[PDB]
Amino acid sequence: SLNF
Amino acid sequence: PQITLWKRPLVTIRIGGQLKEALLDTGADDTVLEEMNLPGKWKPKMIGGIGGFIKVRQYDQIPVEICGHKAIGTVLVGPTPVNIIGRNLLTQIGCTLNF
Amino acid sequence: PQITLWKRPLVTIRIGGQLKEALLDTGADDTVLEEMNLPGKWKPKMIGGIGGFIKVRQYDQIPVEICGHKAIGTVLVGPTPVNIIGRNLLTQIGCTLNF
Repeated sequence: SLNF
Repeated sequence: PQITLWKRPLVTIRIGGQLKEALLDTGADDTVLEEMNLPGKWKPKMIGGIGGFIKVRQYDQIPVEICGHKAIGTVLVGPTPVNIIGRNLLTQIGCTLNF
Repeated sequence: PQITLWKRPLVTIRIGGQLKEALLDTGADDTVLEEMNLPGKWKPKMIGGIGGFIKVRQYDQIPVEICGHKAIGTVLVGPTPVNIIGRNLLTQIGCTLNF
């Protein structure tokens, strides 16, 4: 759940 | 449509009857929107970004219209600097990266 | 190529003679690479997004090959979990978003  | 990356890929989305501008972001797993009131029961969730982890409200099965293409999926609401449409909704509208 | 977004769009890049896996990120303005000890003059920068800000070193005119496509531009090096290929290099390899 990584949001770059 | 075909969108070039000379400017940030910002798009108008319609969510909860509201129009908003959001970033088409292939680097995001999820769609995370600025704090807004949305209908539904939401669960807290924690997500990470470049600066660390934040807590968000997770709303499921939300309808979102992105440039006229309909998506129904999870929307996270919390303290993001910008509304981002992530890969969970970009796949529903058939978006691909090409070069 | 055409990359679908069911999974994170990870691609091979070569920078400073090293091969690395990097995320094609249309949300990122600038490229930010994991800590690496590059030659060159650098300048201190802070970049932010979800979770806050991280301090990075800005190097300019760094050549990068992304899927055998050559590009050259600013690279930020800092404590990111993922190498991120941002718009400053994606525009140079002619990368586009389509739906």
